[PDB]
Formats: sequence, C-alpha cells, structure tokens
Amino acid sequence: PHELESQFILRLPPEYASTVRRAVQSGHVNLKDRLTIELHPDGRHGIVRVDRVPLASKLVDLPCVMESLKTIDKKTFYKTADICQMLVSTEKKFIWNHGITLPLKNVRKRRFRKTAKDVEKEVKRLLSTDAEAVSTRWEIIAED
Amino acid sequence: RCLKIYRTFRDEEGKEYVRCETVRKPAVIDAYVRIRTTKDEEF
Amino acid sequence: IIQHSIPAVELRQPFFPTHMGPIKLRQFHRPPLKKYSFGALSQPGPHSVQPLLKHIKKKAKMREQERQASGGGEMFFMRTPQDLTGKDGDLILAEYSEENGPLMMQVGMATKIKNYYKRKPGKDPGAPDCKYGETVYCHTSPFLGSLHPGQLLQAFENNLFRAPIYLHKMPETDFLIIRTRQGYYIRELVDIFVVGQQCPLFEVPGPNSKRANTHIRDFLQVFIYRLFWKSKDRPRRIRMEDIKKAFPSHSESSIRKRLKLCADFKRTGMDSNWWVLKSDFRLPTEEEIRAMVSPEQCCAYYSMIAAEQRLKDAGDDEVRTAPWNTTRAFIAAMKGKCLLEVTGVADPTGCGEGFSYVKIP
Amino acid sequence: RFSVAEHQERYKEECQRIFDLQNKVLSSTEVLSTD
Repeated sequence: PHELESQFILRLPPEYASTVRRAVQSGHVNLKDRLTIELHPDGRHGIVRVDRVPLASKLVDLPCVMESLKTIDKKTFYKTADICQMLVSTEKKFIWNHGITLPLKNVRKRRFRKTAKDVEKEVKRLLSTDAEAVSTRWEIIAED
Repeated sequence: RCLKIYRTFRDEEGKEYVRCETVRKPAVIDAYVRIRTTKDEEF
Repeated sequence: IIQHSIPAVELRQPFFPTHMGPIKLRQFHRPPLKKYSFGALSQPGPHSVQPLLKHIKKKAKMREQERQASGGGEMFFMRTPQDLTGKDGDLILAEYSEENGPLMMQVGMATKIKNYYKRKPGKDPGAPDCKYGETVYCHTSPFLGSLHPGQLLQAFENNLFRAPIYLHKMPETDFLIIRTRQGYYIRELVDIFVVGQQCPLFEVPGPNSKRANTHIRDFLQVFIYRLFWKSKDRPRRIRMEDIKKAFPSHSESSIRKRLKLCADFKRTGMDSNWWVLKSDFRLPTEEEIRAMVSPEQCCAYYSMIAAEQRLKDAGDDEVRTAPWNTTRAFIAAMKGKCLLEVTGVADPTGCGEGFSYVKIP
Repeated sequence: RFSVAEHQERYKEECQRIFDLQNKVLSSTEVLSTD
C-alpha cells in the first residue's frame, strides 16, 4: 500500500539555522551525522541535536494550513502533502498563534473568525460515571 | 446557571457514598443536558 | 485543462479516503504526526536526518532525459504514487489566510499559477516577469475587484477555486522535514505563497441533497468496480467485508443495492461467500470509471462533511458560513443572479478584511 | 429612490475596496508586533 508522507517544519535558533543551512546546501552525508531528531513519548517534546549540541523542542500546531506543491515545469503544481505542525527549537502551549509568513502574525487572535456555542470527552466521562452509578440528582443552579 | 450532579455508588465490601459534582463550564453543560433531554425522549 | 495525477483521477484510497470519522473530520487537512508501530522510526531514540540534494538533481536530470527522449515537448510525469513525494522536484509552500476554506485540494491534484496583468493605459513596458506561472493579460478582472493599470496579480487557478496568491520569502530559520517510516529527510524552502480569500468555482452540495446522495452512491459504485478490476479470480469475485471496511457508516442494504446489479452472491459450492461478477455484465473500462466520479466532486463532498462536523460540534449565522450556502451565493453572483453583502458574518477574517459570500437581492 | 444603478455601483465599489485592502495587507513585508 501507499502511506501519505508526513511533512512538518523545523524552526531552529538563528546561528544553528545558519549552520544547518550551510550543511544542507553543501550536500554531503556529513550533515546526516551532525543533525539528529529525538521525539519524546509525550509527542509534543523533543531534542534536535545540531553538531551534537542538544536543543529543546516543542511540536506545535499551526493556525493556518500549508500545502507543499511540487512542480516540474513551474507552471502546473501538484499538491504533495499538508503541513500543520512545527518543531520549534531553542494543550494551549502546543498551539502556535502566529503564521509562518510575515503578513500572518497574530492570525489566530485577529484574522480568524471565532464561532462558539476535550469538552465532548469530559461529557462522555460524566455520562460513563452516571451509568456506573445508581441514583443521579440534577438541578440547574444559581449563585452558591 | 451552572450545573450540579449528585452520583450514588457502592464501594468495595459494603458502602453507599454519594458524590455531588458541580460543572461551571457552560460548554460541558450544553452537551451534557442535550443527551439527557434526548435520552428522556429516547424512551 | 487541469490534468491531475493518475493516483488522483483514479481516486486511490490513501489520497481520497472512502470514510472519515469524527476525529478525522475535526483534523481535516491538519493531519497529526502519527507514531509508527513498525519501522526504523518506531524504535525510540535519536534519528539522523538525511540530506536529499543528490536525489533531487538525479531525479531532475532523469526527468529531463525522459523529456528529451520523448521529442522535447512538455511531458506528463505524475503517473505513480511515488512521483508525488516531496523528495524531488521544486517544492513551494502555500499558506492559507482563512481557517477553513470552502474548497481545498486533496493530495495528488494539480493547480496552475496564472499571473493576471492589466496593461497601463496606452504604452506599457510589459508584465513584470515572475518566477512561477504563466502570464495572461486580463481586461476583465477574474476576482471581485478590478486590477489597477500596471498591476500584476498572481493566482492559483484550478477547477475548484481561484484565489489570489502572494509570494513571500521563507523565514531564515525554517526547513522542511519529510518523515517516512524509514527516516527523516530535510529540504530547504525559499518560496512561500500566501493564498487570499478563495473565489469558489465549484458548488459544495448541501447535506442530504440530491447531489450529495448521488455522489455517495457513485463513489461506492466506483470503489466496487475497482475492487472487481483488482480481483485475480477468472470469474471476478469480491468480498462484502472489504466494502464494509471501506464504507463502515453505510447500511449494508445500500451496498447490496449497488451489488445487486453487476454481481450475485454464491452461498454454496465454489466461490462460496463471494460476490461473483455476472457473466453478461461488461465491467466498465478505465475511462468510463473515471467519467463516473471527478476528484473535484470528492473535494466538494469532503468540504460538506467537514463543515457538517464543525457545525454539529458547535451546537443561523454559522449556517450562512457553511460552504454550500457560500458557494451557491458566489456562483450565483458570478452569473449575475444576485448580489452579495461584502460586509457580513460569513467573512472568514472576522474583521473588515475579506468578503462575505451570502446572497442579497 | 434608486433601486438599480445605486445598489449595483455601491456593491461594485465595496468589492474593489475590499479586494485592494486584502491585496495590500497580505503582500505587506512589514513586521507585525506580537500582541
């Protein structure tokens, strides 16, 4: 079978980003030894090791949706993957408010329309507790 | 208006403890009540 | 005019899913980073990323050899799923301004970049040249506004929408990591477009619509035909629980309705508990199966069911912002049926920027 | 009491104004302060 590839964006500190960029544009396999990525079983924490120097990482959710688009002639572009996550290196904490481009900054707060009436999972847990019970008493309350 | 639920359960050996739990999240409220009102009509 | 990849026009199941559950509809076009169970990355520990610049230039040189061996014209290359990897070709990124657009491309589908250039009054030097896309001189603005004299605007153009894009340079810190089961791979990116508010060219159907139920029935029929084509048995035969694995929300009466014509159930003897193909039934050819369902209809259906989930989770203003209403409003405004209030609640920004596509008389 | 050119022209101009505001904001390379 075929499994859709999973692309994400890696953001590094600027000096380490310059060393990683120089090693990528060089093209040797020396970069392979220099750059490693260890993702912790939390799922939202990691180490990126540049030149064997550990950096602390967080996998965050991006507010917009990006899409990688490949081309052969630079006139027709084929969508290859959807990017929604970034492993910035240096829950509410795992949500990034800004977008990658310069015009998109504070997009989640300002350029996103918010419509409102985790919570569903909590309601399911409450229903399960009511089922495991015997007698349930309920009242919409006031200030108390 | 917040939502408060009283739950009656039996502990190991013999016991009948009652738990009163108050939900102050109006989002949890809406989803909770909507199931009861549905299950009340689901009879 | 838009030619999608052969995995996309054949509706192959990684790229075009048969069924999307609730947790997969909430993560629609935002796929989380899954943990592997088997593979090299499934073992916990540090993992080296691998540069892929010999791979990129080897694949580009190989594709240029293929193109010059075929007479030198423009060629069609995306014939396999392994052509749609990010490991080769010139990648750009495309960011979206809206959170949930009315229409959105699946993986494997093609789009074009058109540079609309309105000439200056009288003499003009020529279109400011651009790295990507082809230039076209637009007297009649494609979008809602009109172009200024001497203004070039790039845009994504396909069958689904048309949307103004804006080229920005990448940040100096961000790279692109393509992870697969075997390891991590790293590219740099240099070009990232920002996609403005989409102008929809395809109408998303409503829930329980006639077009909606027709697409569900035709998608199930196409999947059944492609399972019959994949069968190696000389009387072509399929199993029912393959279809029940693909479409688990379907009642089995509908699946048996699709199998009633073109198949019959063998209970005893050979081919027992199989749905063999009827001997008088001619299984449709590949181009007929492609003419049954289009990929843009699948994208419109996915937009409808994702918006159904978001509305369902959030308990009339929201209903107006549903893509069936907004796509109907915009396409009706483009024929000149009706006008749209450009300031309203269907505004995907939530501020004065951007349009709202809801009908006004 | 126009019921024809007034409504049509008003809609058209609001459309050009929004199109031109969106183009400018999106193509801005100006840095935006974190809020």
